[PDB]
Amino acid sequence: SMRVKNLKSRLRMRYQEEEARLASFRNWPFYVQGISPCVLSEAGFVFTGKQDTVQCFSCGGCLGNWEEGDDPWKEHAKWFPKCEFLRSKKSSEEITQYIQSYK
Ligand SMILES: [Zn+2]
Repeated sequence: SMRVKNLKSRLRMRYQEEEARLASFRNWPFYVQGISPCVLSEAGFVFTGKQDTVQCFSCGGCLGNWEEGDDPWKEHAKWFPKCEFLRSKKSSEEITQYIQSYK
């Protein structure tokens, strides 16, 4: 995917939840049906309605020209490393931990 700058659209707290983000993809175009809206939205992205351009609900990063085989989370991390949503996902503070012992 490619970073989009100077995109002349804005997202009309609305997109904090997965369901709202997924719903944005009602008009996701035919030529990108292979990059799942379900993965895109999980990865924080909202469809802007312009081309195949999606925008992160948290960092405002925009990506378009999605290509076969692109991983939305990896594209997110590569392009927008200071995103607070990604950093929250990298946090191990709130997560259930399984501990191995061979003692
Ligand atoms: Zn982001």
